[PDB]
Parts: sequence; structure tokens; C-alpha cells
Amino acid sequence: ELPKFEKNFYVEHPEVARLTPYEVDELRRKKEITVRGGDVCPKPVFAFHHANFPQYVMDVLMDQHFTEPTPIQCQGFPLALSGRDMVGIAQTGSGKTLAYLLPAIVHINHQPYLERGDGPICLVLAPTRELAQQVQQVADDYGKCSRLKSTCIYGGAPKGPQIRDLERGVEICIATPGRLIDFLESGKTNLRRCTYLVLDEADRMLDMGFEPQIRKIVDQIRPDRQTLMWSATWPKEVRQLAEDFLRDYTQINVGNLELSANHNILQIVDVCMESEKDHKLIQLMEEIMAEKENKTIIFVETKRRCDDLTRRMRRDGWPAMCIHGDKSQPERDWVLNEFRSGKAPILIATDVASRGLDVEDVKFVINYDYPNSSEDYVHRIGRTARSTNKGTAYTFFTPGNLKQARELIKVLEEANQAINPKLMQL
RNA sequence: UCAUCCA
Ligand SMILES: Nc1ncnc2c1ncn2[C@@H]1O[C@H](COP(=O)(O)OP(=O)(O)O)[C@@H](O)[C@H]1O
Ligand code: BEF
Ligand SMILES: [Mg+2]
Repeated sequence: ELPKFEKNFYVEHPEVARLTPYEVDELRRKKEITVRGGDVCPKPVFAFHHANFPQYVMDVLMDQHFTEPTPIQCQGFPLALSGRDMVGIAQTGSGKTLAYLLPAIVHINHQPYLERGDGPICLVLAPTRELAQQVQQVADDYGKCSRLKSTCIYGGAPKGPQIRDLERGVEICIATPGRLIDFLESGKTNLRRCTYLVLDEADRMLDMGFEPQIRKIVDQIRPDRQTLMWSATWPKEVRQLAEDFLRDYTQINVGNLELSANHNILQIVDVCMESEKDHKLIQLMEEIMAEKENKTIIFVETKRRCDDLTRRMRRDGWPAMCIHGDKSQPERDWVLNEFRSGKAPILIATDVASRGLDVEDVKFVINYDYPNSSEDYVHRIGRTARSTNKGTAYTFFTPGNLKQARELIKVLEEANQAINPKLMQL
């Protein structure tokens, strides 16, 4: 007794249709694409015009001076445009956002118009407020010359304007889970029209803190929806759990199937004692801040250490500001915007800034504290070397971090990085 | 630990 709908909007372009099985295999080999699943996977595309996006989307793309789709776009576009459930795993900074947003636009464009009272057609869930806001900004860039309406549903901002967006009608909603659950409970929106569901940073969204919130939301979406999950990491602990939210899905990987970092990052690991970190940070910042572009993110383990380090650095004269979950949302957005503009070129952060954020010209990531997992390491260092850029990561590793040493060495080896002998000694 | 509704 539910309304019928379509989700397959894909026809192979003739240039893709006429690829031989050998040419398709060589395309996947050269782009390091692996596909797994029960149904035959569509061939990868290799040019944007193979996707038959609307002309206004092509104009924004051709603006960006992208010369070709990234590997995850090459395989993700035709899978998503074909209406398939999918998990897309690809390196940080490799274009996963447009891999799900552009097929969302195509999906929306083929659905019946929104009538007053209708909820969103596309829902994208993200683990942090700033990431949700960033994704909405990308969506609006590509739907600017269309009649597509978006909103960002997230905590720490006034409800009024969000409620008015939902009441007027939005085709795409980007949300963090808490505020969305709030609005769903009180009937400020509903998911009766949601047929395209994206979990960005999906392995984070399926962790112990988020999974009950995600389950509460996704339980309200029709099971014949299309579900698309994306991340740079896919640890064993979330894999069978993810299948609770997927039907007849295909998994795409780019690069190594094990945990791996973006190979455009120069990864440096300094094995030292906890007491040596502050002196070594000052030495490092003295070298970094004498360079032309010096935009740097410094990651620490706790909100308290974030505050303490920022206070100490600002007193020593460094133009540093911090972002963490105990700051007000206006202060969080203000600090991130000053970092984006370069007015505050040093950002000190908890893991609130470890995933998804795409900031122009970050040249250095410093792990002042090694993170809680090697997956977090891969996301943190991926704040640099995004798109066709390189960058550097510098990590302080203490004997207290020993239990993480083996997994860190494997990541370094997979990325062809030089291994500090003091690290291998551990 | 860190995120994630405080109206
Ligand atoms: N085909 C492409 N070629 C080059 N750069 C791209 C392409 N697609 C997207 N980008 C850029 O790459 C950067 C990282 O994209 P993002 O979607 O944030 O990465 P991910 O989600 O994979 O970590 C963004 O600035 C985006 O504009
Ligand atoms: F993996 Be991208 F950094 F969101
Ligand atoms: Mg992303």
C-alpha cells in the first residue's frame, strides 16, 4: 500500500557499452577498483559525460577543472545511478561526496514533485555538524541553477529556520542524527518519501554510540529504499552489522582491501616520550610556520587537552584555535571558518574534525596524541593531501601507544612509507 | 575517550 517508485536511471553510454571484458578488467586494474557482490556489477565509466548528468551539473563540474572522475566515481556513479544498494570504500579526499550527491540529484529529478507536507526524498546522515554543513554546501553548489531545495538538520542551531525549511519542503536533507530524531518524534518532518538514503562515514555511524540512533531513523524508511554507505575505512566489526541496512548490495573498494591511507600523504612517525611532545611540537611548528602555505591541524585525544594545548600555544604567540564538542556550535563554526579562510592557520582539534572535512590547502596534520584506533589515524591524516594534492602527516608515538604499533606499521608499509627504526623496534 | 536532539 506504498507508492511505487523507480530508482534505476542508468543506461550505459555507447563508449562504455562497447568496452570488451578485457578492457573493463584493465580499467578496474588501472584504477585499482574491486567490486564484490551477488549481482553483476555495471561497468565503470571513465568520463563525466558517460553519466548523462543534467547540463547544469556538467557546467559546475567543468568549472572545477576536474579532468576525469576519480576511481570511486568511475565505479560508484553507474552503481548509484542504477539504483543499487552499495558500500563504497575509497581513500580520503578522493571524491566520495559527489559520488553519492550527483546520483541523488538524478534520483530526485525523476521523482514526483514535492507536495506540501512531504518529507525529503534523499536523506544523508553524517557524524558531525560541520560535516553535515559542508555536504549541504556541496549539494547547493551543484543544484544552484536547479529548483532543488536542501536543508541541514543539526544540533546547536536554532530550530525555527530548520523547521521552516522542512515545512516549505526540501528534496534533500543532510542531517546529524540527534536533531533529526528530535524532529521526527515531534512530526516536524517525516521519511515517507525517502527513497535514497546515504550514510556518510558509515563505519563511524555504525559504531556503538551511533548505531542505535541510526537504527531508530532507518527503521522509519521504507525497506525498498536505495541505501548507499561511504567511508575511507571498513573495519571488520561493522561489516555484518551494515548488512542489517542493505539489500542485494555491491561493495566497491579502491586500492588495498585492508586498512590503508591515501598514498599522497608523506607519513612521518616520531617515537618519543610523553614529556617530550611539547618541546618537539614547538620545534616542528617553527619549521612549518616559516613556509609559504602552513595550514596545519593538530589532533589531540580529549577536549581538555585540546583546550590546554591551545591556551599554551596562544600564550606562546602561535595563531592557533581549537574546535571540540564542548564549544558552542557558533564557536565551532566560527573557528572552522577562520581555519578555512586562513586567518587562523593552526587548528587544534579532537576527533570532531577527523572525518570528512575538506579544507583547502591543509599542508600538515600533526597527531599530538596517537588516536584510539588505526582507522581514526587514517581519517585524521586524510585531512591533508585531498584531491590532486600532496601533504604531510607527523605523528608523536609513545611507548604508551605500543598496542597500536603493529597496525600502524602495516598502514605505513601499505603506503610505501619509510618506517622509523624506533617504531619497528616496538 | 570522541561524537551525536536541550527545545
Ligand atoms: N573527479 C574529481 N577530480 C578531482 N577532484 C575532485 C573530483 N571530485 C571531487 N573532487 C574534490 O576532491 C576533494 C575531496 O572530495 P571529498 O568528496 O570531500 O572526498 P572524500 O569524501 O572521498 O574524503 C573535494 O575538494 C572535491 O571537490
Ligand atoms: F574520506 Be573523505 F575524507 F570524507
Ligand atoms: Mg567524505
